[PDB]
Amino acid sequence: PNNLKEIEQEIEKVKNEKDAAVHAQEFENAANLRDKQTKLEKQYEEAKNEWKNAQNGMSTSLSEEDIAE
Amino acid sequence: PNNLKEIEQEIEKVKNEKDAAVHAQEFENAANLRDKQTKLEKQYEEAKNEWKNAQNGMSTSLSEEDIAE
Repeated sequence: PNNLKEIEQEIEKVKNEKDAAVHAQEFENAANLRDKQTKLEKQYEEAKNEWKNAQNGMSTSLSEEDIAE
Repeated sequence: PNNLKEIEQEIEKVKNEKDAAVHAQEFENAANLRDKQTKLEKQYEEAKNEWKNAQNGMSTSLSEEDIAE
């Protein structure tokens, strides 16, 4: 429910920018992009873990409204 | 005459080190390698430009010793 797509897009754009800057002979700006990508990946992993942990707390039982729908 | 090779051999090591560092996810050390490569290329170009002037200035007279040899 719109939790991980936004983080995935931020990783994708940073990866594309780093790939574009590699061929441009821009080594000074690549370290910041690499650090930002690593931080984004760590945050994405933490968000995925905390999202999948919260689902096990409750049970997705079936009520009479779902069958009627 | 130990003037062109001594500088040409210094380019391959720097290029290989930069290529290895790029694939090693180490973008912090690449700036120094790029700067050193640029400085070495400038020095090599200046040496190559100044080396041919002496050869062009002199005349390659064909002596009779070469025919005998």
